[PDB]
Amino acid sequence: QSLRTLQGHQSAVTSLQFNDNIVVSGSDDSTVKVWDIKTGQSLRTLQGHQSAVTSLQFNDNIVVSGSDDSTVKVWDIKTGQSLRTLQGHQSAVTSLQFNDNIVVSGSDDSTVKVWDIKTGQSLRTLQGHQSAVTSLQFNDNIVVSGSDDSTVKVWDIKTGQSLRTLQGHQSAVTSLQFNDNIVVSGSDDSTVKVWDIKTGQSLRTLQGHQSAVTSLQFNDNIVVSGSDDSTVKVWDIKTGQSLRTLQGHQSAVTSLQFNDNIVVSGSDDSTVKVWDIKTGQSLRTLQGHQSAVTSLQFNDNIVVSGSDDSTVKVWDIKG
Repeated sequence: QSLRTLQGHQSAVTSLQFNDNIVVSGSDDSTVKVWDIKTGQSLRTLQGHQSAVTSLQFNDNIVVSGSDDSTVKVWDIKTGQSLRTLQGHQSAVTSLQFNDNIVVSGSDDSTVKVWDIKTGQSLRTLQGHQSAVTSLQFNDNIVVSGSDDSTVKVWDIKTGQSLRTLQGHQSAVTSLQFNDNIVVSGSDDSTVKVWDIKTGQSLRTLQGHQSAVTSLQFNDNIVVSGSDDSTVKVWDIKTGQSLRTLQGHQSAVTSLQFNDNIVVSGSDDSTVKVWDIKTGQSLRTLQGHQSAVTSLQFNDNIVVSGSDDSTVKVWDIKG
């Protein structure tokens, strides 16, 4: 069931992230909007971007967004003003992640750039990729980046060098997740690969998808991936076997998220689907979107989804 349909975005919503009392949405209208999830009304419209917003991340005080204008901006989430503009990328910024000290941005110019968040200076520039960087993730020591060059590269977050290059994918890498033990990468070649992060060798290749893999997520036991073949698949990470295939969507799966109990997926068929992961059976179909679903996020009881119809919708996860 839909509770609140947030409105005021004039173009497709690309990214979102919500807490207990606010939602932060990025869209193709070059604006970032802050809303009150309870009332469903807009508080602040963050302006300064000259093209579509591709990703975002916020904490209690700060919002960090990436846009198609090759800039990463840092916003005060309460006053609505822009604090820093980070300039160094020469093409669209596709992914971002930031902590207390630094921000890390991936771009179409095949470079990952590290910036000390309170300075705005370009600390490091990670060179090595031959095409657009699509996804990234870093911890205290290292950075793992995916790119259109069909390779996943590991870097040292402070030395600025490349540690390993994970090779085997025959098409662009779209998503990645990693721990100190392994990395998990999805690619356009319809395969998900599990690698040993320490040595950079391929531990397994998950096969079964008939088209590009768009999103993934894994815990200690399982990998959950969504593909362009309108299906979500469950895998066993150590075995490499296919566990369950979730079938209900009639178009490509774009975003997903899961826990020990359920799997919440978004697709281009304008529907968000909640499934019991143990069964592999659909529990609900969230309807109300008039166009493709681009991003989602859920907690214990509600789901927040963004769609191409320039709307952000809140859903009761099981009501």
